[PDB]
Amino acid sequence: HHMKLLVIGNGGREHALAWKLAQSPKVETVFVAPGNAGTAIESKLQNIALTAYQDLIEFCRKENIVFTVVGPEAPLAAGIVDDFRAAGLKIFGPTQYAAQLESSKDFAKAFMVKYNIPTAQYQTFENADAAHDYVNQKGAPIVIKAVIVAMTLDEAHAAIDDMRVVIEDFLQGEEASFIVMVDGNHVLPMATSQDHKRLLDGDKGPNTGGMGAYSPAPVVTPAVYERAMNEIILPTVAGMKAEGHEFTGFLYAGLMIDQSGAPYTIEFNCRFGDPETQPIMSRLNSDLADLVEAAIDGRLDSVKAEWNPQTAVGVVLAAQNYPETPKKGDVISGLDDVNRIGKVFHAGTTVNEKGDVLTNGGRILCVVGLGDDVAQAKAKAYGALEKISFDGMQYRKDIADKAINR
Ligand code: NA
Repeated sequence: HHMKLLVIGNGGREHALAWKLAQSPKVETVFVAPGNAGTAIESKLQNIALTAYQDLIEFCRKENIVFTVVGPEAPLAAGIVDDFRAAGLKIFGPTQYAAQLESSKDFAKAFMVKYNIPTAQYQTFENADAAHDYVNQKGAPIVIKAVIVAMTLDEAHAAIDDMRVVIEDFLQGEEASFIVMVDGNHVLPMATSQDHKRLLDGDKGPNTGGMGAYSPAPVVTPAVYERAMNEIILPTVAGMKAEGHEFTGFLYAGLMIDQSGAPYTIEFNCRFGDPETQPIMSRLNSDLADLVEAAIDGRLDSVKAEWNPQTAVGVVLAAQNYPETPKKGDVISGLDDVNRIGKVFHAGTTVNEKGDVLTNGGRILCVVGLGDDVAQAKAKAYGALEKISFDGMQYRKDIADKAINR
């Protein structure tokens, strides 16, 4: 009762995590370091401007913080979890070593090859000699990156000559994000979701961190769920344990599901947790604070997650020129009248002295609507987004259409 918690980061995923933690009747305050304009506005959320880990450790001691949750990759790769734990504090997130699973594609591919985790065949190349030899051995389609998706050997050999080259198998099918909580040994899967990482309607334009996601993702049938757990998630958790560096925290698995229902791992990476986390948290009925505490305690097998059966659709509003260097500093209008239509999660927003909310990053907002089916959830999300405006804003109008047409 009256617990105080700490969330590290400033993105839309962190807004959603802090907001959901604050729903617990047992939580009084969730501090967010540094937070954004959305977390400043939320009830029970308090932004704190601390960044140094020893400062955050003393803050936890000063305020009697029960536990800390870490969102983004950078503090994880810097060892925030190691530091907190050496200071005796409770924290949900991977150690610096275990975070390599999400922060180094070399470490992850090598790990996955070792533990026989399905993923794209992958090899890096010195000079064109063995590179052309490899492409001739593997055949097309195949991906050449230094990013050409080569449909023929001619395209692959051409891409090699033009361009250290990275040659990766092309994964066919449909993308899904498979997010799980891990306590080092046990797993508690979050609801499935599907992101839209291309910038523009019709999956055109450049790649992005994700322009909108919905949950559940029907491409992940019970059969696909079982395969993903059996072939990817459970062996990865067991493998990190067997390597002597258990993974703790949210594991963000990007999957490509082929036409046979076979899941292949794209990578484990933050880009499969935002904006995926937002609609997922909008569906979680359970007390997230209790789930996180059980995970920190190594007892995730003692708790369960229960979900609103309604679908949640989240639509990202982004700034002009994203995913390139974004236009910054534009006043955002209309945040006050969304009311019961939906929920607005902030990512790149800040407030100025006069109190206006300003764009302050690439992705600005994620607007989440709930519905009894995916069609209704999509209508709710766009209905809630309708009166938000800022100059140069961009968003896709086709979020979740792959689940509606079908
Ligand atoms: Na994403």
